[PDB]
Amino acid sequence: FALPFEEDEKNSDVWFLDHNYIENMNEMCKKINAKEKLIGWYHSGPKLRAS
Amino acid sequence: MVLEATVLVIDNSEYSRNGDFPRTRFEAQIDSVEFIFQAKRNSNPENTVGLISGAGANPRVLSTFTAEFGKILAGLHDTQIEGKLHMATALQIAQLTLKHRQNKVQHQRIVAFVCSPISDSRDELIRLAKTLKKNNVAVDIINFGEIEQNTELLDEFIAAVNNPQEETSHLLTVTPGPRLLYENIASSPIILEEGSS
Amino acid sequence: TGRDDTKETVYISSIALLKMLKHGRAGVPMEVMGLMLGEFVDDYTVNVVDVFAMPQSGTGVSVEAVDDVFQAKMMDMLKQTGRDQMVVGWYHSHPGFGCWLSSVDVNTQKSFEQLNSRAVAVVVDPIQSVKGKVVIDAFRLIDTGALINNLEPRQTTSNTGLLNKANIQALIHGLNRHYYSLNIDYHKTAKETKMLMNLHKEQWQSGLKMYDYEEKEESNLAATKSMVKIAEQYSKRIEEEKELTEEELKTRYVGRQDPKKHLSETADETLENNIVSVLTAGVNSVAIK
Amino acid sequence: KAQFQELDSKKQRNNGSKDHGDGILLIDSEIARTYLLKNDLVKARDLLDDLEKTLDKKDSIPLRITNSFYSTNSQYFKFKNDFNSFYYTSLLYLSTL
Repeated sequence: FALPFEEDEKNSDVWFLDHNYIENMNEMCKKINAKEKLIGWYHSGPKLRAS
Repeated sequence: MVLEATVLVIDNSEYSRNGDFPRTRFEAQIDSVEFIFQAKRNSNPENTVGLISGAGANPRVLSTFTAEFGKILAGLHDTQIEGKLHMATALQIAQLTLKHRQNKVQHQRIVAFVCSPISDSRDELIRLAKTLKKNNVAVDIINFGEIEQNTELLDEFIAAVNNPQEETSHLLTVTPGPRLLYENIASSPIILEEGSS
Repeated sequence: TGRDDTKETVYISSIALLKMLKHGRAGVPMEVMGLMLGEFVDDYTVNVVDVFAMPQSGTGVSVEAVDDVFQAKMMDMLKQTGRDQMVVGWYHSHPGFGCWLSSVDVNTQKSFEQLNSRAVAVVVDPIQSVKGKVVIDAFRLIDTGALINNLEPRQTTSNTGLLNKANIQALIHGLNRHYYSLNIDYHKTAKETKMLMNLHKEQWQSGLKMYDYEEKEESNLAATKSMVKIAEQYSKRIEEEKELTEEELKTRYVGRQDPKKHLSETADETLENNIVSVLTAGVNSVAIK
Repeated sequence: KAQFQELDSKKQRNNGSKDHGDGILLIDSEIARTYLLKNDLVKARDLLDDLEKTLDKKDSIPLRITNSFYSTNSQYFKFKNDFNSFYYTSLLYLSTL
């Protein structure tokens, strides 16, 4: 499922992540199907970074 | 007050543990973060506050905007007590947080406790100045750390951000004596303040 | 009237078809459900963008299984990411029935008509589809008052329509009562299609690997020796073929248990394999070195 | 060593929530190094085993902490006269110095 994500690359120490969104969503999905856990996050490319 | 979205910034520098406020400044801050959250809600209950750290050696988003103090409390207790305040990163991070919200008809505020003098570049400070003026974000800084041996680089920029506007941006300076930190913030205007319009 | 009225052609995008099936297949034999996000344009063109499922607080397809908080909370989340759009129906599953709404599910559809004027109820068959293609049909329920005074034919004209008879008679009664059914079409982006066609990424490496050559020699021996044993039968078979009629031959002398079929196929298999084996190995020595 | 085992009860609530095994690890190294300057190879020997496992239990040890652990190892090996063992400890000591 999508998260909002804003990347500022002027400083790679400046980032946006919606924290609260994640916890909320994790709990709802478990009631459809319990086999869903947080196993990671996708990055949309279009290449790898050091970041 | 009005319906307001605020990012509270907590400094976890190694001057955030000075003995100036009892018992230790770090224990003083636990009481102030709680106190401030509450003051804002009791004013008008349509207020929300998010939590990010500006220090730990890394900035971290703990909490997005919430009307529960239980999350803000939970983000606070997970901290690492040494850091260094990166003034620049906190302003940017705070600004992006303010673009996404559950209500997008709210005032845009950043309140930051500053417990150390800044080590930031001068050029960097000038860029954020006009970034705050583009997006119509007003900021009150509670300073009790950057007056201990430092002079305010920040003054000019905070002034500049003020326009006639229901929000007024202000530099708030606190005598760093013993009377406890929530008390000096209370006796400073921060919900006793008036507009610039 | 407010409109001439005709039943929607549903252009169900790739992600929504694929998602309803994942959720509903997992949910066998329970009723499963959730809401449809889309946009309504034209006199019949509903594009369904995504689906999202509604956490079971009931048995599924209940109004105990539709929670007000949940509905509220999901919407509030979708705004941050821009996926907020208006509800164009709701899906459910019968995996014990074809596409045909049951009495309880009509009652669920009667409540949705209050919510949305053009809401569909889409029956997804997770296992019970009777064609190579997925059988899904969308229904809309309009009142008995228009249908009885004979306004049902007008509504069904100026479109190709869809007729199904999967539960025969039962369907017809239901179909009639509800409204109608209309062709369901699929929206494909050519980005979406290309991702789906590629399924491997170490396919390039693999085509220039091979196994140990000990088991290759073994398959070649097994193949030749096995074909001797059905070659013995094969001689006996053509002693016969003395009985008039193709069918009589198969029944009487068991012409179906064919030696002919099993030789051709086993020769084919070992044969095709040895073409590739030589091809791979001979490429490997000269290319690499 | 004894004080640090009491302290952590108190200390937790003050920091916010933090570790406190940091001081303890360094103390056990100093006990082993005192033993070695007095020539007890064995007492230091059971202290290395127990100390190594606790490094691995964490995802990471700090550079300060791990220098002291590698400090004890260097001392022990040159007494045994294994050149091979002494070599590995020194190259790491420069990295994490």
